[PDB]
Amino acid sequence: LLEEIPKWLAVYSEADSSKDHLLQFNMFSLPELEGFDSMLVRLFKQELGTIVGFYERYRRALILEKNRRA
Amino acid sequence: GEFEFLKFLTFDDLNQRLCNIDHEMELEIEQLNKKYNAKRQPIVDAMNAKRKRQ
Ligand code: NI
Repeated sequence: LLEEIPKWLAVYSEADSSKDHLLQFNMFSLPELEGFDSMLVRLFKQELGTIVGFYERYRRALILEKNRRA
Repeated sequence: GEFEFLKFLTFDDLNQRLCNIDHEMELEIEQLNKKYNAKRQPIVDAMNAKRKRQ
């Protein structure tokens, strides 16, 4: 499948650190673990683009509203 | 639409929000950076162990 990110990985990144330790990452091959790592990084960028996109609109919404009053 | 509530703000309130917007983003991004770094550590530690084991 194309650019697949396993659902469990997404859940993992959104959860807290409490049950981190019980991850048997040893069971995976080095390539799969490099896979997981790079997927987290994509997840970061997604969430980052969302954050940064919101603040685009928000800023633009504000300035539009100011001009309106003037 | 998404920001309809801004129509209820005073003119100063709008400026005040425009004042705070950058810093507000920088905090958000920092919390994000911290979040993912701590999520990667387990994986990165494992790879290091694989590399040392083999
Ligand atoms: Ni495929």
